[PDB]
Amino acid sequence: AYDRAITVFSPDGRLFQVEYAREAVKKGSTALGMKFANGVLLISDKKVRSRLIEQNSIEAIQLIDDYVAAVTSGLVADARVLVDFARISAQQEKVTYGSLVNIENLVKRVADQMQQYTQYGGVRPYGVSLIFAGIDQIGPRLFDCDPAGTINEYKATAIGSGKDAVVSFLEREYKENLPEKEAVTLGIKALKSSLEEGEELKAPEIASITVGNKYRIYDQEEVKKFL
Amino acid sequence: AYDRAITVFSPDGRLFQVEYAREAVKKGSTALGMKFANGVLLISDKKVRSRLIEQNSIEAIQLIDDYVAAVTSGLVADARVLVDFARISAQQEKVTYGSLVNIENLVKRVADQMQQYTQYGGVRPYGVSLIFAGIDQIGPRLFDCDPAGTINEYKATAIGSGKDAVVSFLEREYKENLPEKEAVTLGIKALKSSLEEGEELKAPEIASITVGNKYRIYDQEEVKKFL
Amino acid sequence: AYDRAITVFSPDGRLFQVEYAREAVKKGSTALGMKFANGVLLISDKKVRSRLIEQNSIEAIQLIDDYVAAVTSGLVADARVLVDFARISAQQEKVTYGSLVNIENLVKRVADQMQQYTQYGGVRPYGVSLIFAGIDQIGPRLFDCDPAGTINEYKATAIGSGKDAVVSFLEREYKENLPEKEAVTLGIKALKSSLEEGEELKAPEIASITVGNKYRIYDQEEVKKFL
Amino acid sequence: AYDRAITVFSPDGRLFQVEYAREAVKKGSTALGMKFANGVLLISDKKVRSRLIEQNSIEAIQLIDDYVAAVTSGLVADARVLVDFARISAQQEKVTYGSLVNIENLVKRVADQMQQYTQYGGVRPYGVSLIFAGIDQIGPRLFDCDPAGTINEYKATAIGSGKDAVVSFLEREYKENLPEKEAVTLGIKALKSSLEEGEELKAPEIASITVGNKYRIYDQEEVKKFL
Amino acid sequence: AYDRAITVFSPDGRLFQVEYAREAVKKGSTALGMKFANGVLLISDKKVRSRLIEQNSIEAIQLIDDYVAAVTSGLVADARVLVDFARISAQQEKVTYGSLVNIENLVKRVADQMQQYTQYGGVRPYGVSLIFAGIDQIGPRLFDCDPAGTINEYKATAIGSGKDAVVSFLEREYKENLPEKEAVTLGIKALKSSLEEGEELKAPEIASITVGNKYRIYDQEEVKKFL
Amino acid sequence: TTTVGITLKDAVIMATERRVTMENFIMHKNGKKLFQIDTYTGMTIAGLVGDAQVLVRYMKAELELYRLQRRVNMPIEAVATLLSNMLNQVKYMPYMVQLLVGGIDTAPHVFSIDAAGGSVEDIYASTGSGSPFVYGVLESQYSEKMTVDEGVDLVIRAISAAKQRDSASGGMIDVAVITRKDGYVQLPTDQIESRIRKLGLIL
Amino acid sequence: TTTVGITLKDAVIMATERRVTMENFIMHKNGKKLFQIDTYTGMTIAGLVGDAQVLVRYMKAELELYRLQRRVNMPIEAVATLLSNMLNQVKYMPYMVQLLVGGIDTAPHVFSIDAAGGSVEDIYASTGSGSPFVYGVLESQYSEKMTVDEGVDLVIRAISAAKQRDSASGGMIDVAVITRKDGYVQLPTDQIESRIRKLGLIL
Amino acid sequence: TTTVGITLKDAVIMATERRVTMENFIMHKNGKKLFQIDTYTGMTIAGLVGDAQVLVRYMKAELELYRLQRRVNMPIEAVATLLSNMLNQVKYMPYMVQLLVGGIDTAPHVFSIDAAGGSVEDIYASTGSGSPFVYGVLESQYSEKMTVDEGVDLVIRAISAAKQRDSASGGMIDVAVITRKDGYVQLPTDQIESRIRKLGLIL
Amino acid sequence: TTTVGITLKDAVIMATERRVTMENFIMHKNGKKLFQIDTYTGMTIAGLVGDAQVLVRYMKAELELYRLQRRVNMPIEAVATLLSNMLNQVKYMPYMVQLLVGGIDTAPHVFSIDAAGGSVEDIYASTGSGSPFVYGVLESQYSEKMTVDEGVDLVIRAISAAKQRDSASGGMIDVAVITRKDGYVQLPTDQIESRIRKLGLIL
Repeated sequence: AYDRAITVFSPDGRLFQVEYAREAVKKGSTALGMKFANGVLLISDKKVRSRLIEQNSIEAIQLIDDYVAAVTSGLVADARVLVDFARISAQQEKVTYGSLVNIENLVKRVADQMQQYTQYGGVRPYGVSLIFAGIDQIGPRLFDCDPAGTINEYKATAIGSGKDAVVSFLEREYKENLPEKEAVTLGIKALKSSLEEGEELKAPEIASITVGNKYRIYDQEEVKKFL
Repeated sequence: AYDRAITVFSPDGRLFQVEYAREAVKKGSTALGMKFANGVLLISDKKVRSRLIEQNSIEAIQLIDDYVAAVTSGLVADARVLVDFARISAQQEKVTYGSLVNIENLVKRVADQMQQYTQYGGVRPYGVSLIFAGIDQIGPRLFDCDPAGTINEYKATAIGSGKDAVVSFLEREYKENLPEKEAVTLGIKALKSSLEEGEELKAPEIASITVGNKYRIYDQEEVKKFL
Repeated sequence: AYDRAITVFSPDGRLFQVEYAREAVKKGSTALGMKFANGVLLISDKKVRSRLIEQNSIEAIQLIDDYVAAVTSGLVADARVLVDFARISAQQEKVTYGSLVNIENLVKRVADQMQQYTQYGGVRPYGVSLIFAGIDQIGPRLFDCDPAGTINEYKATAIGSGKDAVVSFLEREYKENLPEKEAVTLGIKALKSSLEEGEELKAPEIASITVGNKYRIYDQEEVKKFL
Repeated sequence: AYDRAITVFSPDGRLFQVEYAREAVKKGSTALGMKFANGVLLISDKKVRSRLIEQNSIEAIQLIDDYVAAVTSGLVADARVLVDFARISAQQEKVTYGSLVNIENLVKRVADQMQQYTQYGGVRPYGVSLIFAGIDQIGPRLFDCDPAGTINEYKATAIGSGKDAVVSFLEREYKENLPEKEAVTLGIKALKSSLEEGEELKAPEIASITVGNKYRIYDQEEVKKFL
Repeated sequence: AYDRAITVFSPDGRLFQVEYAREAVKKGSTALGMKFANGVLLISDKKVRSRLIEQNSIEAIQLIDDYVAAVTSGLVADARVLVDFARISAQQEKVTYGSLVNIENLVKRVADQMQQYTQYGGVRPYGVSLIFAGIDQIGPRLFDCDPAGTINEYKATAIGSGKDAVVSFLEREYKENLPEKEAVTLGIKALKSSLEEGEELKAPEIASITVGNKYRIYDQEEVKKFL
Repeated sequence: TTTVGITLKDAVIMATERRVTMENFIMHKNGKKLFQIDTYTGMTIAGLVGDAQVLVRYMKAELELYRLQRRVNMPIEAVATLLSNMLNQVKYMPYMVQLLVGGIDTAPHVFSIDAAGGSVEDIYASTGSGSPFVYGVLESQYSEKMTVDEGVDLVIRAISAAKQRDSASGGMIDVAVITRKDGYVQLPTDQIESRIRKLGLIL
Repeated sequence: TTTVGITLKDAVIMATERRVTMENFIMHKNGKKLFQIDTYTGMTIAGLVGDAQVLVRYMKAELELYRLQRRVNMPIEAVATLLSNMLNQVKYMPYMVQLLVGGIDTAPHVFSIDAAGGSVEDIYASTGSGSPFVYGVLESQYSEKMTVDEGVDLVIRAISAAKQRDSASGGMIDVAVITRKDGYVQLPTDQIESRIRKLGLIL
Repeated sequence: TTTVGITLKDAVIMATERRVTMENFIMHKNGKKLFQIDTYTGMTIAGLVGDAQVLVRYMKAELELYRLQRRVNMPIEAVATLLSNMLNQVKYMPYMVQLLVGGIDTAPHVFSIDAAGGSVEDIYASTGSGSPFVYGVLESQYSEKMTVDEGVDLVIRAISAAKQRDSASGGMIDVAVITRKDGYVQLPTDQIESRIRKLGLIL
Repeated sequence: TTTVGITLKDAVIMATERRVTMENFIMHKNGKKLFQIDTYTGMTIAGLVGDAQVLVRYMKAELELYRLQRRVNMPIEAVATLLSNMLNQVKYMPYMVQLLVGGIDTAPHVFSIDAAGGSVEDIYASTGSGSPFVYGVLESQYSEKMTVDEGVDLVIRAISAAKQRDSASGGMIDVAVITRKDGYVQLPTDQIESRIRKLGLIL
């Protein structure tokens, strides 16, 4: 019962504002990602409905490093601010230690940043959720982020309006070691089954990395072959 | 339901104050802009109804640089303050890097400024919306800004009281590559169809740039030819 | 509906406190001003009703520079504080650049000062309205100021209890280029038509400038000739 | 009665928010620990229900030093932040004094950190509970931590959803001096009797230390022998 | 009537929060102390009910100096924080003046610390009560501390759940000059008469000083002789 | 280094050499010391290179921000006042530089500013290492009844004598004439070589 | 130490020696002074080792953050401006270093920056202790009509003469050519030894 | 004082003397200058004693915090970078110290860091007062085809020559070999005396 | 001044002279330089008087606060580490002092700390103006097989030789032996005079 105004504990032990942020990120764009045999992908549904939108220039898969990328869901402004914080934090670790040795450190600092605005009054939490993907010295990693700052590591996960439908399809049909082509095919089938309730998908945006090389974001033509 | 007083999350995941700022910018002056073949224009309806107003000296199309301009809509005071912030930020990038290489960086810093007062308590959001236009190294760009700090890139967009009517006309009748004369004609037809509900338009104010040269704001005589 | 306590946005997109400040400045003293052929005047109704008031020593037309003057209306304490801020800001520009080249810069800084206390919580807005008059390098300028910090440039404007009645007379009977004598006569007729509802006017206070010389405030004897 | 909003005293002398944090840590994962003949163990139930979770990489038994470990229960984000505070505090004592001579000092500093946000307004309490285990110069110690910052020293304790059921089993069946194998067997029987209400346990995660050597966390294979 | 939320004056002249802290310290552990012929003692009831609690390692009689000790009652976390403040304040006086010449100065600084959080808003009072005991240059002193910061000097006093019953027994049966053995016997009879309502006492913890030597806390065996 | 600035009837001419050193050791045979600071005024450089370039960047920024906030160019007295206030806000961590700003707003001006921020009007001024030579020839040959061509020929003769008799200066001369009618224009180097070969100062 | 940077037609070549000292006492026979700063530009080092490495780390960080925020490489004038502003924000606790950055964006550039933050364009530049020798041979033999192979042979002859006539320089030369087509590429040391044995400068 | 660090095939060997002075006046015949900094790398000391010990404490703390937050050991380039950033954040209140860190992560390394924070790779390095002697003997006798026993014999001969020909060094040598297989191990002093009596360097 | 500290089998002995000057001009014939810092360890003083007394006050405070917060005595390595960190947090407004702390926790130790905060173990150490004399006699006569009486006789002979051959030291010697069994005990001056008259060092 107690306050739905600002983040305090309830009689049932629930942070109401952090809840309300979770339903805010449920209202967003769906996006997902999964590991494959020697890397990880990220695919986002594209929020294009006007023809006046500069289709390719709006990117929801954004790069944090040449060796960490991120796709987001939720409030788009909080998304952009948080992604820029992640960018400069990765640059700080490049300055200090010489390289980005753990991507888990990078998601943990951003998650602490979200925990603070979960913790203090005078401010609302970040109503945004992100998944991080990339290789480090350990190997391919796939994370998730939560309006409380909760992180979890996945082999495959989703976010957005089609959280649950996609996660059900992934829960059934995911195979751990998978070549990249069949991986992006499985990911598109996941994105289809959920987002084909408006009876359309579109061309989605999708990026990938393999261990040992840099980032590759597809172009408009390549994704329609797998579509 | 929860607070319509100050920016917190609701049970439906909605920032009420940022909503109320969006209906504040719906109460403003209509203005629009569009790209043409080698540049971009900005046209504003003029809020002249008294004859005592110094017609030409009130400018809603304001310059941020010799290579970025802005027309605004919403609360006029918040408009002026935010436009001055954009001016000094462009000057900061001129000091630091030597030139204004990306206009998207310039809209993003201003949008972060609006996101902060969307984020914190003790203060209301900026009840103002702007569109930015100009060429950079990439080329002609046309942006939009939102009381949350949301940015979107357009080939053509609107703002103000005639948001929706203008955007419907643009959604039907826009052609991508267009000579400047037919471009400003199409823009005036857009501004007409909406603002001709008070059965008058007036002379509007309108500026343009082509790639490779500086800014040109029309005079009073030139716009009446296209009127 | 929402808060009439402190400045937040409403369901109808309205800053209630800045409204309430506008009705506070409607409760004040009437005053007006207009440009003439080579300058501008300012006339204030005098709030003298006791004979114990030191008639001439209470001045509502106050000087900001030798080349910018101001008459105010609203809460008189907020008036005095804001006018002193304008004085020291003009002095800052004299120290920095060498001269007061634009009077519009001077009204804009004061208007930003009012916008801040429109913007933040923990404080009410300035319940005061002012008009600024003077020549600069551009020439004669006449401004207005609003509890939100809105500025508008006029050839002739009013403020105070007789806002609307005076502005109606000015809307009908103003001529743009006008010798100084007929200008102050037209201004007094304006002040008459409104303030002659208590069936008295009094001697008003009135100042003028022509381009190329300094300030001249009338004395008690000169104004009664035009009365 | 008084405030269930923020931490103040009630008419019955009760800090309501610190209560509400205690029911928040009752909603968490169960975990426990006990001393044995020459050391101490920590076992956590694993919150694995999806097959997509990277089973071994999610660790709730986390190391603070090579000679202090911690398993947590409650809000997982506040858990991670507080555990990192404990890590850097142990490092501070390593810098200042040369070694971690008392583990009780380490739990007391963390408990003071929790007492502060129990004490002040403008912040909610840490809704998290932890138990600390390790040897120091004194010997094996096993602590507990409470959302108020209350610490207690145990020979065996629990935390989480199965607080009370586990503590009842420990209250009956604990023997003080116990070889490590029978100790981890008794601990698993405790974890069983409570968590076997969903009629499953799983493989739990479990670590141990003996006096005179460093830390050992089991692997996946070893725990199933004792399962 | 007025605020039971935060410390302000009521219409009956009562600080409600400081009241509510006094009923919070009424809910605590009972403890007492008394002067004898050439020193002073402190006895605490022990809050042991589980066999898993490390009986002797939980000390409620804590040392502030080698020549000032303290036993506490109330919220145990606020107790620990306040006792540590008293420790470092005694160390400050050792640094500055060379010795702890007055124990009354030491209780007064701690009482001022409690008065501040009685005085200011944004924070609750310290819900804890303590008694201080030791010799200084003046001789044996026995103090008390109150959630308001009130101090009083006693020859014998109590604190906790058995405040009133113990103080009634002390009010009847105290003798001023008393050898140490009969003193601790009288103190145990006091602790008995109150705490023997759960029809058990236990072994209590008890310390003593005589003028001219340092501190002595009993062991487990010695107290059972006087039990 | 050397600079020169000459006010005549309805125009003002500034020119510098281009040789930057940056050691004893002349290091860069083609630098840049003349800077257009606004559409009707410019600035020269005669001090420490880094500090001077930072000052040029800051003044470009402030004048462009000025012109956009007020929609009019700044007066030359105002820009000299601003530069003097900037240099005199910090003089105990000073900029080792000699500046010279010229331009036209309603009348041509050229102002000299030292390292301590002393602004002063003059009709012809110069700074730099080889500056006394061009003050000598300007004192000897200067008239205020000159045309633009006579003025720029005088400037080229001046900087030619400075290159002949100074170690630090040298390199190819560049010149920019600023007038009210045509605005800021920098002369192409082919015209400069043509004037040098006309005056007979080449070797 | 010594550095060299040469702009030719559609490529720019930079090379250094590798000998770090760090006392009188040459201490490290194989250091690293040439650094790829971005996919189309690089940076050399001719000053104090620690300060120089911190500057290299910071510029790598800022250019990578730049390229990711804007998705385009930085212009060479922009990176020189940024480096100059960084060096001139602190000059009374200065960095004792001489920097030289070169690269290509739409045209090849190589810029020299002193310790005070003076950036200046040039077509060939050098820094370090043995720098006047390579300025001598570049002034004597340099032409802008060269090919890439002729240019890198000129560079190897230059640094060879510097190693022959300077105490501080020495060690094995490394060279990296940066062009628009193939991007940043560092030549393998076997090719460098092949060019040395071809030119006949080995002993 | 003197230090030594030698990289060979799959191991890296470091050793120091133990004589601390702390006046002219040799004061402590048995100090400690070699420090295990992590389970696969160590650090030596060749400067001011107090500053050096504070640096050792801080680096132990930061590497242990690192290993616990990330559950992997730090790369040697990363620890040298961190040490260089720490030393170069304060150089006008500097640490008068010469550091040398060596270790193995996937390949053995040994890095030298001066007081100004210049990190540089090398295959064998040394610091301290008697350092040129051990550089002489390492230059004369060192081969990268050695075994661990041949390497540690070379190290003992080196530090023996340094004790013979330097005033500041002396005392009993201690040596620790760090390899990937067996981890950090410090040789017992009985084995060291056995190797000294085998090589015939005792008097 | 002079100090001495000797570790033997199961005890550690410290002693100083008592003469404080505080000018050239010996001023106080009976000072106090030996301080019990805790129930099982003590501290000596060999520097500037005021700074040394403030350090003694602070260390008494911190160790008593330690013993009360943790209910155990501090290790000697820990107190030396704390003292070193305190002295090295401020070294550019430094304490002109030489400290020497000894004690026993599970084994006897005596540690020397300079003004810069260099802590180092040793089995016998000394500081002060007349310190080389007692290092000479301790090097000549010291054995680790001594008893407590033989040790304290060695200490008295040492400080006697220092008083005989040094200007700054002098006055009546005081000695305190600290062992694990009996705790900190300072010898009475009558016993000290008895040992002096026994050894035959009185005049």
